[PDB]
Amino acid sequence: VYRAFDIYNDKVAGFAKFLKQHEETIYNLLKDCPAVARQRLTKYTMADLVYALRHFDEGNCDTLKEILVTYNCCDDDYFNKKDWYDFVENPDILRVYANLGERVRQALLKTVQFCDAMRNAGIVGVLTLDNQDLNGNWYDFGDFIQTTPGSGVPVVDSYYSLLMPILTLTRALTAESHVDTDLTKPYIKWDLLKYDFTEERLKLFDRYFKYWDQTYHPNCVNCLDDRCILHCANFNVLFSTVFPPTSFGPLVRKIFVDGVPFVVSTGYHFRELGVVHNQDVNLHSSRLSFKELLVYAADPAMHAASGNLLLDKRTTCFSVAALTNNVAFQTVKPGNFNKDFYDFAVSKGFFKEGSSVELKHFFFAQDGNAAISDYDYYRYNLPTMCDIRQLLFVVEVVDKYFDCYDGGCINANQVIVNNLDKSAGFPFNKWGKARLYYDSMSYEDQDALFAYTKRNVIPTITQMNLKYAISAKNRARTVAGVSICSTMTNRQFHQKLLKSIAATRGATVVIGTSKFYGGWHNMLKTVYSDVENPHLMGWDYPKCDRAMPNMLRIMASLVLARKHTTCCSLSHRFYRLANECAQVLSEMVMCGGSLYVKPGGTSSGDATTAYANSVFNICQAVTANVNALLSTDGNKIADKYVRNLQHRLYECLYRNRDVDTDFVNEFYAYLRKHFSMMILADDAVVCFNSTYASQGLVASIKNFKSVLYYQNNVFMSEAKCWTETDLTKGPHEFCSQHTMLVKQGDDYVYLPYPDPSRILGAGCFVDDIVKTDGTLMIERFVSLAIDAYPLTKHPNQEYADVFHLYLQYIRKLHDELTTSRYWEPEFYEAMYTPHT
Amino acid sequence: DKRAKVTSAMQTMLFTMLRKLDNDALNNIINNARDGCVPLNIIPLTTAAKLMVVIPDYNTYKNTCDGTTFTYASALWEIQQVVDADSKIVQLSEISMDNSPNLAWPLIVTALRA
Amino acid sequence: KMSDVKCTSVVLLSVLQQLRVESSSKLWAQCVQLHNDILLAKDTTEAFEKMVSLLSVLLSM
RNA sequence: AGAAGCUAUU
RNA sequence: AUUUUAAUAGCUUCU
Ligand SMILES: [Zn+2]
Ligand SMILES: [Zn+2]
Repeated sequence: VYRAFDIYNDKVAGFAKFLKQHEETIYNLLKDCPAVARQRLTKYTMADLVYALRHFDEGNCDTLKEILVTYNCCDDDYFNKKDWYDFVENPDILRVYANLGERVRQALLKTVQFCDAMRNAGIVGVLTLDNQDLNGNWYDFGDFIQTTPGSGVPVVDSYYSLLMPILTLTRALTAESHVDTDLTKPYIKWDLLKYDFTEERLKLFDRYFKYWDQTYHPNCVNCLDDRCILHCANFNVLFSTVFPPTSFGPLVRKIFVDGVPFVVSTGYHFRELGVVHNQDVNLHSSRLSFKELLVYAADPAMHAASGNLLLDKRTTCFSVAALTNNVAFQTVKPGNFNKDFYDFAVSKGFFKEGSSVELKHFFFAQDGNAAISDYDYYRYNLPTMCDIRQLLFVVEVVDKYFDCYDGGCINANQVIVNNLDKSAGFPFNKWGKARLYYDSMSYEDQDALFAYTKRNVIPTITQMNLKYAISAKNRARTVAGVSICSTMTNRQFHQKLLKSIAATRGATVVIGTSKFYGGWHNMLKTVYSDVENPHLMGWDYPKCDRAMPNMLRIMASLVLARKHTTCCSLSHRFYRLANECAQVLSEMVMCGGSLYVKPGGTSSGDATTAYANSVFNICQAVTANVNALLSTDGNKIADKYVRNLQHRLYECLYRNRDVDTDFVNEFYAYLRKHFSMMILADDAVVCFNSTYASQGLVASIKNFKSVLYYQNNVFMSEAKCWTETDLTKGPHEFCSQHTMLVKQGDDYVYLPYPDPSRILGAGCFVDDIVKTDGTLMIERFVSLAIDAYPLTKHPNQEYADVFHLYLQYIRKLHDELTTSRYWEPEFYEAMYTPHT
Repeated sequence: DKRAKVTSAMQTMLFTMLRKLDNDALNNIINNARDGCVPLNIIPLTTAAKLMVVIPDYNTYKNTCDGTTFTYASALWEIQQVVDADSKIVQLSEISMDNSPNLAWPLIVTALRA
Repeated sequence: KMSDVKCTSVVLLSVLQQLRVESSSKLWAQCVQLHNDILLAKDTTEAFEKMVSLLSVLLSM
């Protein structure tokens, strides 16, 4: 009945579920190739396989279940296990998905043979997914126009691009690491000294994608623009799985300083950017300058080479070396107790049984294995090959969200450091802090180091450390400390654009907008805007920082650098992208005295983490809308304007090669009207036309579940997502705050109030012993009262008593201190008044 | 003066760490190069004269480093010292199924290149 | 009054770090697990036995 | 009424 | 051994 189809027609064009002698002459012309079989036709086609794996729904995954059993991927009783499809809970699903990768590979080879026969017979046509079998056999060659033999040109844009995410999900190219490309034969023992693999990359390209009508660059340093980088880097992630893992990373060259042999890094072999080479190398040198000596102490080339080999069975990641003679462990202290506050709280009618407010937030003690287990969570980071046609259209629409800011490069004297005395990273922390390096290396040295970064590559080590913070869950959390060498270059490159976003008001990205003085009301009014049938559908990202694909991280970094069209050349811009990948995406992480390899994901210490998170947040939200519009049947829409949008959206995706600046404007206007966003890093609140979503014209919660499955390798449950139908009460939760409508004079204004248990937990437990005496530090409880004041407006009487308890405890501290302003209940009323 | 002291602090580390490199392999492998370009990941895999193995449990220990000599990275390794998570020397007799619950995992195994 | 058990456990376990109990890694992990399970307990009755058990470990010296 | 420094809170 | 971003309160001096 309902089968997956890939249709382009007069008016209807989409990838949805539509219920279902010329060709005989064509059949004679194309009979020679073994690919052409309609006998031996599998109940399911390659379109059904790619449809189920792209639009995945719990309880409606019957098609995905029947295919897995039919092709002996697993037994039927595997499904009885609860949450089998969840990657995080059930990692064994990857082994089940990887068992039909060889069936995918045989389909790729049979496609080239079919294309070869169609070229030799002088035939022009377009390849679609629904014309194949799961075996790989081809049929459905009707709308093919004859021409002279030897000049036929296949069109393979729709077939290949849709099929791209399945190649890495099923691990189709695993057979290419075996001798003679046969699974039964042993592995290939590549030479340990090989790092080029350029010839095999072209052979891999020429065997699987022979007619991809675009020049492939094995090394991205030879690309033309940033849209070429995304195209060529996408193919590399599929070809980097074949080669041994020891080939990637920095490349070391022997150089001499004062006649003393030395080991430095003069290049880098990225899994995405191919192999690049530095341009300023000195075989023989002399007395080293500060900038040159600083670079020599930051690269992992000599740190790893002077250590000893390490074999760690705890972690499934890549171990490089062990700089220390033995592994080091560290534990976490439990939180301290404010007995005076607790005794006062229990006296004032609190903490009785049967009370709606209790104590739930604590500090949790951790053991030594917590640090390495949290690092081991990077096993959720998997090589993801994205749809490149979708990514090329989406990046333009996402970029239009960022066209109201001013960016560009700044000199070293236009840089603002928020907090100097934090850390300098590894190995710089052994000698000083970030203050030492800023005030020692001069203004001219800083610009030269930025200039040197535009013509070379700098790899760098970033340390990992633990966190001592309050939380309900006992999960450990780790924070990455980036080095001072990588921070200065990124500041001069991005601070102009980052400061502008934190200063712009009334935009989609709401970073830097305060919640005080009516800020909460203004942002909530902006997102409501002019939506016809408002509804709220905030969501959450499962395992955001560990499961981020590297393709979306590279795409986000290019958008942030789209503002350098004047100050930097294209050669200078590529060497900036190369630095970012070698210092954030994949790098050596010092996780407990031993060097490892970071497969990917975000780093806490990266300056642009929050802003790049917003770009990725918009990217998934934009992607979810285009998938919803294309998955909708084009013959059920009634609005003629949307149907033209739904038809031209397909054309701008697959049948085009240049940016269509006109349809991007229409699509951006369409989103701004019906899908209003409020974006702050991972958190997001959306006001959407409920009538459109019920018809399928905009993204829903289900559309986010499907996109997250194939573009993030994570499974989103219905627990952390929410939906509200009446705007009188605002978002169910945004940044861990609730909202309600209260009277203020003659005005109704939204107010943010936190969790009552969280506020009490902060007062009871402090992570420092010196904070026990509140007489010296009264300001801690004053700040908590400011956060907790809106609780007095709650209908629940037990909720309002938290502020009075906080307010009463403030008075009790003032008795020993001696003024009335802190105890004044109108001091906390001014912070939520529009007059600043 | 702040830039002067930090200059001497890190330039010595570049010179006092060249010496720490294993001289019996310094000439043996660091001197050897195919075309002056070699990946960095493989440098410790063949130049290091010392190996450290961290073992989570008994099942992994018997499957990887059973006996006094074990083969890994296409080379024979001779065990030198075994130390538990408490930083205490452990003799090879104690590692068995019977004494597995009494052991303080993880275990640190140190080898030496043949 | 259920939270009174959790507050007592928090101060009780912090005493062990003061007396330098971290030398015994296996013992340290055992008391951490018991303390964490107390904090995550849903029924008040279950937390009573672990609190006494945790108190006994302190009294072992 | 604005700068700048430190501390604390979310 | 303790990272990045943004918001606020307090206090300290400068005119
Ligand atoms: Zn290119
Ligand atoms: Zn620039």
